[PDB]
Amino acid sequence: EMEKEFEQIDKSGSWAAIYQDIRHEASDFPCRVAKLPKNKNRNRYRDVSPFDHSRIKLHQEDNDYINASLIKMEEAQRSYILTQGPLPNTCGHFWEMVWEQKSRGVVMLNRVMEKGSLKCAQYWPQKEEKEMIFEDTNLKLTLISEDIKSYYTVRQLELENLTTQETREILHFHYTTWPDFGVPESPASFLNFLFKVRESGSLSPEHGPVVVHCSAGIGRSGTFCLADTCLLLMDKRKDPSSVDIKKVLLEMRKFRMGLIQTADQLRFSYLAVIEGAKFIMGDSSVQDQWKELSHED
Ligand SMILES: O=C(CCc1cccc(NS(=O)(=O)O)c1)NCc1cccc(NS(=O)(=O)O)c1
Ligand SMILES: [Cl-]
Ligand SMILES: [Cl-]
Ligand SMILES: [Cl-]
Ligand SMILES: [Cl-]
Ligand SMILES: [Mg+2]
Repeated sequence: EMEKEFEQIDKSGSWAAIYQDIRHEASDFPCRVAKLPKNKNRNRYRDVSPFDHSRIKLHQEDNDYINASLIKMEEAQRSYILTQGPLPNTCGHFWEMVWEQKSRGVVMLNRVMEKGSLKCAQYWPQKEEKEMIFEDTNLKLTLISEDIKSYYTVRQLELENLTTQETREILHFHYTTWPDFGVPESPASFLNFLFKVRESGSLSPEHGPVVVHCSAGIGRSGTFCLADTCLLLMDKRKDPSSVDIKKVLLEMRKFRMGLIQTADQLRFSYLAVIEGAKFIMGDSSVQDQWKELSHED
């Protein structure tokens, strides 16, 4: 049971060894397509590839490759698309994938610049009046509005398929203060944000899978999806004790490599799940408290 386990791990100081066990148990499947010569410039990181079996295929034509994985959580009945931050030559692909997969929401857990380097292209317009056209994929993207909070921004985007002129609203949930290889500032600030995504309807099974990305699409993104799926599983069962967190992370790792990149990101996942369980089990008021504690204003 997760809170008993948390305490024994903390008491014994053994997060490093627990996280290592995950690494040695994790699935290893091939990534032959990601490693083809023609795709080298579609990958941000040499050592971070989608498995072939779970990769998202673009419905082009010339080259169907994007560095993106469908994490299909069968028992939880929720799917997510995890991807790297788009590169200067893959921003059209990224929006093509959102359109073809019918996603309603994009969760971004990194900043464009982190520690002096460019970890993600500027793939969305910053000003209403300066829309983006992806000529390769025939898509147009316009900023509709934004709601800037102290550590995250929500944007309403309109994505238009220029071939059909159909338009869709995409909500962009941008967490701007989660350091790379780090953890959010508190369970509260993390959960206040996750529940904003949830409240938007972006995670509805009536939409395609939510797109989640950081820079590589594995550390911060795996921590976010792990916490959400564990909360979903105890919610479906109304039974916090039924959730095995490390088993859940190993199931997710069948779909994309490297999910959760440090032992402290694992520890933080336990914290966010233990805390979020209070809301799932019917203490509605904790949501207001997370909002206060997060200092979003
Ligand atoms: O090469 C890296 C860093 C990848 C990377 C590079 C840059 C940023 C981020 N962070 S993210 O944006 O939070 O994902 C992550 N890590 C080693 C690595 C890669 C792919 C898989 C594993 N497997 S693991 O079992 O050791 O976790 C380990
Ligand atoms: Cl940014
Ligand atoms: Cl910087
Ligand atoms: Cl970039
Ligand atoms: Cl950072
Ligand atoms: Mg203006």
